[PDB]
Amino acid sequence: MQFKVYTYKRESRYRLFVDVQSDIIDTPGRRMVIPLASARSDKVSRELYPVVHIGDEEWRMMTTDMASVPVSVIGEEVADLSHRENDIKNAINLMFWGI
Amino acid sequence: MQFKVYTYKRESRYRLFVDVQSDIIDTPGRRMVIPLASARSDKVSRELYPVVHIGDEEWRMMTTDMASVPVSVIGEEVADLSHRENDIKNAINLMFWGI
Ligand SMILES: [Cl-]
Ligand SMILES: [Cl-]
Ligand SMILES: [Cl-]
Ligand SMILES: [Cl-]
Repeated sequence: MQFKVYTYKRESRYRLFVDVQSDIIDTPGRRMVIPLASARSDKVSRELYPVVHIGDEEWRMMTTDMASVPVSVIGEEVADLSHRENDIKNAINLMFWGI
Repeated sequence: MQFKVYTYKRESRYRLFVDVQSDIIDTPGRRMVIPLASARSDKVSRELYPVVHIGDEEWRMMTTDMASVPVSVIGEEVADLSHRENDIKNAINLMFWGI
């Protein structure tokens, strides 16, 4: 579901992803997601890589590592980032349409 | 480069991808791309999966298989789809923001 955060059931580069696909766009067995990296370089653009807060820690939304995942790898839902829809939307639009 | 079509140097599900990343968005060593599938089911949405023409054949832009690729896998440039920027933009925006 769009803006919900999930763990990977199978080991990936990162440990969390946010679903960014529209809830009325149907891809049977898959969803478009952006991985979240532990925020641990400060000067990297916050416009393209928003900082979000999950499990009492900072994470960078790795916008340029966007990829589809099969539902078979989608594990527990850990959080909802719908309150950050404005920065998520700004980041996604910047990556394709910037300047 | 945005809207340019390339072959994969290493075997992938598909054989072509279109660069969809802005030319002023810098991801050292990588680019955001959408694979092209040989068009060979007709009733699949042309709004979400545009039909394009390369090497005298029809291809579907596999919008929901969007992923980053390392420059190391980017082979020969085979075509330019900049003339289809309107349908490509419509498809990408539909996948995130549809309804
Ligand atoms: Cl991490
Ligand atoms: Cl947050
Ligand atoms: Cl194919
Ligand atoms: Cl075309």
